[PDB]
Order: sequence, then structure tokens, then C-alpha cells
Amino acid sequence: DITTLTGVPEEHIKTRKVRIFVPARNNMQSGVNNTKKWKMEFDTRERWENPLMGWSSTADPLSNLVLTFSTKEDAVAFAEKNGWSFDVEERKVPKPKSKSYGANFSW
Amino acid sequence: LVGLAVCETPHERLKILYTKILDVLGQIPKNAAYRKYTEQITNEKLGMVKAEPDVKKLEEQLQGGQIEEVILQAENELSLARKMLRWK
Amino acid sequence: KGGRSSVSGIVATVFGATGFLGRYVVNHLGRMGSQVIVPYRCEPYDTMHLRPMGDLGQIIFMEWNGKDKDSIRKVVEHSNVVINLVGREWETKNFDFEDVFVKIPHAIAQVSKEAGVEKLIHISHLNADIKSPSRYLRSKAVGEKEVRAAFPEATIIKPSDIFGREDRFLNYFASMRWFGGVPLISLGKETVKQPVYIVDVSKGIINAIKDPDAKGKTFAFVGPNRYLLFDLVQYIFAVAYRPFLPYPLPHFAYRWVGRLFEVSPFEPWTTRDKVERVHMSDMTLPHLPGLEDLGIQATPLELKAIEVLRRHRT
Amino acid sequence: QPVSEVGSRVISCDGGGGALGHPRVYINLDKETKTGTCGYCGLQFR
Amino acid sequence: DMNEAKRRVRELYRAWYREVPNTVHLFQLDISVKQGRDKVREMFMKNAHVTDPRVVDLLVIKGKMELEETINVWKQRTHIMRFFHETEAP
Amino acid sequence: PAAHGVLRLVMELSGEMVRKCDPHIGLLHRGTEKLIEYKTYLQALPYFDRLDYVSMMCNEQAYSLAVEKLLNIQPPPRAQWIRVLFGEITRLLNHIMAVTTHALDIGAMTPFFWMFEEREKMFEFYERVSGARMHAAYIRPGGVHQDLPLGLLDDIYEFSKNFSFRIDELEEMLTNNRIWRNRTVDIGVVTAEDALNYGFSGVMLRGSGIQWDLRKTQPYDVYDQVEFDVPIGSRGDCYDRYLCRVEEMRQSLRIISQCLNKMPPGEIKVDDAKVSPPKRAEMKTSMESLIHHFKLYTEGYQVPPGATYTAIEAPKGEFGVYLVSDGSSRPYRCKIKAPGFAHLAGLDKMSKGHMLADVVAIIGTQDIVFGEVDR
Amino acid sequence: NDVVHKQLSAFGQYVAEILPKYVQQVQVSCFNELEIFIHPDGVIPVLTFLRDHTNAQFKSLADLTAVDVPTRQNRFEIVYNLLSLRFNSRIRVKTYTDELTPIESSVTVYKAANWYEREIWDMFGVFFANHPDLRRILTDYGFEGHPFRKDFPLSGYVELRYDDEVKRV
Ligand SMILES: NC(=O)C1=CN([C@@H]2O[C@H](COP(=O)(O)OP(=O)(O)OC[C@H]3O[C@@H](n4cnc5c(N)ncnc54)[C@H](OP(=O)(O)O)[C@@H]3O)[C@@H](O)[C@H]2O)C=CC1
Repeated sequence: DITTLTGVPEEHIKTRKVRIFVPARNNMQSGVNNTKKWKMEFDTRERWENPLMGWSSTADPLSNLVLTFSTKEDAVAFAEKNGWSFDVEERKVPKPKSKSYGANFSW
Repeated sequence: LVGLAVCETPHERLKILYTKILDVLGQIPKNAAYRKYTEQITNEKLGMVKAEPDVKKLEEQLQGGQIEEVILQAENELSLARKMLRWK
Repeated sequence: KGGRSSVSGIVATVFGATGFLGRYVVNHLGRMGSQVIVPYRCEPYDTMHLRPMGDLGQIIFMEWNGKDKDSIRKVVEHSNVVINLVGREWETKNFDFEDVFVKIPHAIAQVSKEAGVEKLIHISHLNADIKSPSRYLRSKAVGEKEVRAAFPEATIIKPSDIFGREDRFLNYFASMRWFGGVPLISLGKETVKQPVYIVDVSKGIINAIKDPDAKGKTFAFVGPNRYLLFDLVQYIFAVAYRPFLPYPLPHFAYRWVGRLFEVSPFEPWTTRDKVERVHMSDMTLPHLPGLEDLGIQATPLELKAIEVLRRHRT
Repeated sequence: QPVSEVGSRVISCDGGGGALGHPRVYINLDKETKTGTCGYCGLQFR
Repeated sequence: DMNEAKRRVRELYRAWYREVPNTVHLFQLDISVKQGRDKVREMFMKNAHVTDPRVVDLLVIKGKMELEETINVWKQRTHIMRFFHETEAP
Repeated sequence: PAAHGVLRLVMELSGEMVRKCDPHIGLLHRGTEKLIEYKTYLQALPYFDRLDYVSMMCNEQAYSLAVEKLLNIQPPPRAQWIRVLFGEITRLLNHIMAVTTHALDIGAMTPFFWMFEEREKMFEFYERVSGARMHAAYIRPGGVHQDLPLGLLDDIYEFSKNFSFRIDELEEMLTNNRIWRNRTVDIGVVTAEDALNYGFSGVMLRGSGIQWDLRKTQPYDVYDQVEFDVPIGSRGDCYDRYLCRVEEMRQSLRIISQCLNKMPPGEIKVDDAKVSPPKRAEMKTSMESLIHHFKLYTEGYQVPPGATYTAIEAPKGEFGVYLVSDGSSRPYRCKIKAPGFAHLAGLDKMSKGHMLADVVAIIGTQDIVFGEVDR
Repeated sequence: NDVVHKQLSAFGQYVAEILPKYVQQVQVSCFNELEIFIHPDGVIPVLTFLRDHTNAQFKSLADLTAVDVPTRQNRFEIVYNLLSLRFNSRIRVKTYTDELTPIESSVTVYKAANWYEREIWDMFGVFFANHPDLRRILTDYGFEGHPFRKDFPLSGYVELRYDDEVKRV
């Protein structure tokens, strides 16, 4: 634990959680590249609206933060070094599937 | 060079240079290749030292502008060797 | 989260915030991020330092006059709450001393009615209870009773002189040194007083909007200790380190002095009205709704006079 | 604006001029039941 | 090991504590002279459960620099009054 | 005024001698490198103007080199000639500002006004080609932005021929002005090797007489094809550095001639549309053009993952970019060497025991700019 | 050019043999930039020789960069550029470091690195041993948390503002 070393206010090592996962493919895309490699998104908090101009004014210190990884164990251990609450999720690689142009012409 | 200080008759001082070199590195076990290369060039350069009593073409021979500095380069190598075996 | 960027439902209208009030109240509104519509009578320049307190679009100065009816209809026109403050101690000519405590709160009250203003609030000194000395206690009693007669559900402030370093009070007796002595009508227990203070009073006012219960109740704001005036001034020069000369005085002559000093065209250091502000002690009644009822506890003057008066120090 | 009409078929609308208007686009006119409004220009055709 | 580092921190408390009245004097801070001391004790309670080997000495490294600054009149009234969070809404 | 608006050199002075100056930078640490990481390459470029802002072009050139190596791509030659040309006009800008304000710090007052007329005439050029008086985000990783207008080069010619009288007259007010000599001639000398240990760069080296210079040494552009004389100093006193400033001005003024005389026709952005956005006449009338336009501005170009350190002869010293493409279109880390940073580090060694005015002059010989130090 | 790639290659081999108690690998970036690795304990001895002649008269640090990466057993990854003058060429040694292990300062070896120790200390957690004076620069006073930690929001956790009731920012 390195909580004292980081200047981070207690609130945000406490009352919020990281949410490790390998990101899903954008489904509009047929691409696969961005899918791989663990990342460490935090939970969303409140974000209201600017009384003037209608801007999405926001309070939380660290909403936009996000971090890539090569391995999940490294990620969990990472947050543990930070003393972080976490929600590890499985890599969900698609099952391989059989394909056949001629099966379309059975009968 | 502004810090560089003129030193007449380098040659003597040079002989003290290469001799202090070979001596202080003389403790190197044949193991590490450092003794090999560093002696290799050292003895070559020194061979030029004896070979070249004149200075004006001498620094056309050491391939280094102002031999007057490179004597201090060798001076750096002396403390270098002073470190080489502390490093074992 | 409450904060400089935070919205809140407030749309306060604070007349005359240009003075000792209510830069503090506008501040504590501002740390909330609550919108404010402070309107200027005077000149933009003096108002300028009000600007930082807000957050871009928050603070909104508006030109107005207390005399024109619609002019006050202007700044109330979208205000959710309106909060009167206006009141010069020494009677200006063109603003006769009465209207300032009568007409203006009146138009404010009835316009507060017509605009359907969600809350109205108003200030009057604890000694506003009618007394022969001093026309301010009485005129303010008249506008007090008037707004109460016109906007009855309004809560009414009763602060017996707030304590602030800038304060027009503590600084004043601090500055009485400049003449030489300190004019006491007869020293000692001739009168005795208490001070609410600038931050405690401010926090209390906005808390009063934070209090559902603070409806028509007439809130009153009183210092923790009943300091005797003689020992008080003794503490004043005890912190200002200036030489301390009590100056005993027959009561009439001091008023001869006030009449002497009302003469100046500008803003006189003293006035006979202020002369009657001097010697009359605050009443000790606690039963009225007040500061602690808001849940705020008063900050003692004893730790806070120093910052207030250090500028007077040699 | 009046609706421009051409007896041909497909036409190209650049929004007026070359390299100062919207990207060149061809508005089809397969259906005479409707006008051919330009994607960017907003100018109808038939 | 621990304890060897705890003495360090006690030394640090001595330094801070004794220095504090000088801080209130020189900086013209109007905080109650006690309050700074108490607040010091509190800040010392803030990490009063840290238990790692090296992390605590590292904590006194980061603890030196601050008294290092207040003694050199580095930082200021604003900067040192900052700890009391006094403007915050409850 | 001598603190350049953003320095807090606290110092424990004696009766009037300094005993140790104690610089405290970071008074203008705007926090750049953190910001750069979140923005794609093309969107990061302006930060560099915002760095050594007196020398706005050379920073851009430093970056565009830093990417082109990673990107393995070479600008069409004309672009390189512009890049060197404005590299040089900027060379003159920084030297003008340096010699001048260094004079103003010691009260010369006048030469200032005589020169900023000219410097304004140079901003008329940034004005003319870039559309901004300065901070001309004009150099591109792909080469250069818009081509420069036809009416320009004669205009540069007409100025450049007459500038030399101005610099010369300056020199008549300074170099002989023995009051100025006495104030700056025995300060603040640095040992030629000791410079190297501290990693002093550019003029601060040459003042102590060491030969080194990156344009001659590791040339990066058409400097292969320009000829100019680097002016070595000797004593290492502020005075020699000053003469180096002036003489380097004249030499740049030599470079301008050659670049004007060999300025080939051809394109200026690189042909590779994958990196350089299509010209407007084209993107509006063919599909691929519009698409690469679109993606170059949306996502931006990717770079192969990698790391590098480029450095070029910025007027104050070598300017150094270390950056690491992750392969994504957002560079991962972009440490920015600031030549001034090392200098200012070396200052307190260079300035012990000197009179308090002399430390003021010696800050100026360091010709530092704090915006670059705080990065 | 092939040539430079050759010379740097062979020279990398050259140093690789001269002192291999610690050179993990001497990769040459194909665009002519050599860069050997170092065991973190080994920083001083390598750099020391790196000034010391054989050919490695690489005087003057160009910089002391501190690349961060959240993964890896030790996240922070320090880097040293170097320049040799007479043979005009640049190399780039580099190491690695725990969040908590105190690697030694390298100020004595390259001379002009005093400022950098302070930099990386206040832009990161990493500590340099035998450094005369680490302290904050490029920050406010208090401020606390190191930036550039690859995490840590750019907007930080704080803001100053002037407040009239207390008359102070
Ligand atoms: N300790 C204290 O001071 C105490 C005060 N109170 C009461 O609370 C209120 C707040 O006190 P404080 O703010 O210190 O007094 P101030 O004089 O500081 O505030 C009054 C402000 O209102 C303005 N104002 C009011 N009416 C008019 C008008 N008709 N035309 C132009 N300007 C006007 C004044 O002049 P302008 O805005 O034009 O500059 C001034 O800026 C006072 O009314 C006072 O009676 C009660 C108890 C204790």
C-alpha cells in the first residue's frame, strides 16, 4: 500500500471503484485491434450542466482516466499496490466457428 | 580552450602518463577484455609517443586536436583504472 | 457537490451590498456557487471587487433606483428571493433619513408580493424598538413593521452590530484615538453592548434561507458576551496598543460635538444620530428566534479583534 | 429559391464555384415524384 | 524495520512543535497558537496506521521538506494556512 | 524587471555581494508534457511555439524532424529550404531579443527601440506567410503548411540587404562603448571543460572556445549546402558571448543570401497523403482525398511505436525532443530538452561572489527564457 | 545509411564485451540510435566509464528522462542520453526502478545532472540516493502527489481562488 505517498484525497481511493476489463469491439466496426489489452476504467460519478451555455460541468477529479495493460494479473496487482477496490472481468474471446460456402448448397 | 592550460614539453609527462596507465591497469586479471583493448590502444599511442618527439605533427598523429587536452583524457583514464578494480 | 461551479436555486437580490454588507453574504453564496443579482445604485467601480466572487455568469449587476417603483421591479423581476439591506447611518440630504427605512423597504415588500417572490428578508437593529433617542431605531422600526404589514411571512434580521475588521464600528472607536482621548459620557456601566460579527451573521443569513423554519420569524443576532463598554474600549486599545485615555464628558457637550461634525459635505466621522448610537445599550432578550436557532454557533470576538485592528497598530 | 430542372438525369452540385463550395456530389433524379434536394447545398433539383 | 523510523518521526514532531509559535509569529498568522499544534498532531495522526518498512521513512522524507520550507519562509501565509480548509462548505 | 516576470531568485546577500543565488523555477510551469500526451500529434505542435516563444520557428522544426525520423519520411527539398530560411530569420529574432534586452537590463535603453523596428518588420513576414504575427504554426511534421506567397522573396531581399547597416550601428553603440565593456568583460567566465560537465549548449560553449556546433557537426537539412562561419569565443566572459551573438547574426545574414539564390520550384508538403492532408482543390473533388483529409483531422496519423531524441541548433542552444510513439496517434511521452534549463542550473556556480548587478547581467548572458525552462 | 548502423553496431558489441557485468542488451534503433540497458544498481559504474575514455568520452548529459508505464514489475523507466564530441555521436543508456527502491543519484558522473534529480523527484515518486538536495520544482508548494505518474488526473485534485471573506487565495 502506497496510499500515503500519493496525494490523492481519501475519498477517491475509498468511495469509488476501478473496473478492469478488456474493451469490447465497437460493433459498428469489423475491426479487432482496439479490443485487446486490459484497461482500468473508473466508475462514473455526477456530471450536471452549466447554468450558462449548457456545458457539462463536472465535479469528479478523475473521470477521464484510463490505463492500458498487457496482463490481467498485472492489473489487479497494480490496483492492489494502489490499494484500490476493483471489479475484474473475464476476457471473452469469441468461440471459433465452422464455416462452409458449400453448406449453403446442401439441397 | 579557456580552462586548458598550456604545457610545454608534453613528452615527459606523457611517459608518466602511459607508464602510470600500464602500471595501474597492471593488476587487471587477463579475464576482462578491458585490459586487452585499453592496453591495445595505449601501447599503440605510446609507441607513437616515442615515435614522435616533435609535437607539431604529433597531434596530427594522435588524431586528436590539442594533445594538451588528451593528456588529460589519459588523466581521466588513470582515475578510470583507479575505479576499474574497485569495480573488480 | 456544493462548490464554485455548483448550481443552487437561489436567485437572491441584494440591494446595497456595496457596503460592509454584504460582500460576505455574497461570498458564502458564491462558495455555494449560487447565483446572485446584486444591483448597484452607486458607481460600477466600487462594485468591481464583487466580480471575482462569482463564476462567469453568476453575479449580475443591474442599474436601479430605490425611488422609482418599476426600478425596483427590475431586479426583483426573476429573483426567487429578495433581501433588503439599504441603510446609511448619517442621513444623506436627497435620501431623507426616513424613506431609507420606510419607503424603500415598503416598495420592496409590496413588489415582493406582486412578483410572487418566494422569500423576502430584511434587517433592523436590535434597539429598533421605539426609543426617544435616535431616529434610526424608530424609522427602521417603521419599515420593519411596514414590511411585516406588507410581506408578513418575511423573516426579519435583528443584529446588534456585526463585528468585522473593516467594520464601521470597531474601527471607529479605534480611530477615536486620533482626536486624542475617548469620549465616555460617564465611563463604566453607562452603557453595555454585544456584537454578532461579519462571518457568523453572514453564515446565519444564508443558513436562514437554508432553514425551512425561518419563515416569518424575526431573527436576532447577539454576541456571546455582554462586554461592558469601558472594558471593551479598554480591550480595543489593548489590541491596538495605542495609548488609552478615557475622556469623561457631560452628555450635552458630546451632542454639541456631533452637531459640529455633521457640517462636513462629505461623509462625517461622527453624527448626532451616531451620538445616540453610542450611549444606548443593547437589550438582552434571547427568547426571540435567533442565531443559534439556525444551528450556527457564534465565533468569539476575543480571538478575532486582532486581525480587525492590526492596521491601526504602530 | 426556384427549383432548378434539367431534362437529363444525374447532375453535379458543387454549391457554387470550384473549391469554394461543398464537396462535389451528384444528385440523382430517378424519381420525378420528388425534387432532388442537395445533401449540403439544400438546393432542390428535378 | 519499524520503530527505528518511529523515532525519526518523533524527532520530526519535536521540530515542528517547537517551530510552530515562530511560524505564527513571523507569518503574522492569527490562528490560535494552540490550533496549529493540534493540527500538527492531527496530521501526524493521518498516517498513524502505516506499517510498511520503507514507506514510513519515505514519509519522513516528505515530512522534512515542509518544515524545510516554513523555516526558509518558502511557502506563505496562504500556503501554510491552506491546511485548515477553512473556506470549505461543511 | 530583471527577473523577466517569472523568477524568484532568493539569495542570501551580504552587504551587497551575493553569497548564493538560489533560483526557484516553476513559477511558470504551465504543465505541458502531461497535456501533450492526451492530444494527437498534429494537435500537439502548437505547444512548441508556446515553448521558447522568442524562437518560435526552430522549435517547430525540431519537432517536425522528431516525427519524420519516426515516421521515416523526407520533405520535398523546397520545404527544407523554407525550413532553414525561417530557421534563420528566427535565428535573427532570438539574437536581436537577446542582445537587446540584455542591454536593457543594464540600462542601455536605446538599442532596443532601434532594433524592434526591424524585428517588427520580420513579424511582418510571419504575418505574411502564416497569417499570425508570431507563434506561426507553419512548420508541419510533413514538411510545411501553405506555400509562401509570390510577392515575398523580393521583399525579404530588400530588407536583408539593408539590415546590416542596422546591426552595424548597434555594434558601434556597444562593442566599443567601453562603459559597456567594463561592465561585461570579466564575467562570468566558465571553464571550457566545466561547461561540458554541466552540458552547456550553443553559445555558452563557444564562448569558452570549444569548437562544437550542431549545424556543422551533425547537419540535419540543407546546411550541407550552405556555407557560413561559426564564431568561436575565447575568454568565456559575457563579452565574448555577446560578440558571438552578433557575429552569428551576421552569419545567418550570410545564409539568407544563399537560400535566396537556390530556392527550387516543387511541392512543399510531402506527397504522402497518409500523413499530409490533401490540397483543398483536390479534397473537394475526389473520394480518397476527402477520406484521408477526414481521418487526418479526426483520428490523426499513426506513428510506428518507437523512441527518439532529436536535437537542433536552436538559437539559445540545442533544442531537444525525446518522444515515444506507442503506435497510437497520441504520442506516449514527449520529454522536451530545454537548453536554458541546464544553463540556469549552471548559473550559481558561475555567479558566486560577484556583485549583485553583475549577477543581473550574467542572468542575461545566459539569455534564458523561463517559459522554456518551466516547459 | 548502412555505415552508421554498422559503426554503432560494432561499437555496441565493443562496449558489450569491454564491460559485460551489466549490459543487458545493446539494441540499435534502426535510425542510427544505439541504446544499451543497465541494471538499476549499476547506474554509476556504467556512466562513469561512459565519460572515461576508450571511445566513450560521452561528456554532458543531454537529459535525464523518466518514462512511465503502469505495467511491469517496476513501473518507472529512467533514461540517459549522452554525447561524445570528437567522434560526434550520441548514445542512450537506461534502466528501470521500483516505486520504492532508492536508486542512487548520478550527479557526480555526468556533472550537470543536479537539476534533473529534483525534477524527476517532483514529477515522480522515484528517489535518487547520494543526492545533495532533492526538493520540489515545477510545482506549487504543498501540492503533494507527483504528476506524470501516467495515472493522476491532469486537472489534478485542487485549485486556487481568492476569497474575500478571508481576504486570501
Ligand atoms: N454592525 C452593523 O453594521 C450592523 C448593521 N445592521 C444593519 O444591517 C445592514 C447592513 O449593514 P452594512 O452593510 O454594514 O451597512 P452599509 O452602509 O455597509 O450597507 C448599506 C449599503 O446599501 C447602500 N444603499 C442603501 N440604500 C441606498 C440608497 N437609497 N441609495 C444608494 N445606496 C444605498 C449603501 O450605499 P451604496 O450601496 O450606494 O454605496 C451601502 O452600500 C444595515 O442596513 C444596518 O442597519 C444591523 C446590525 C449591526
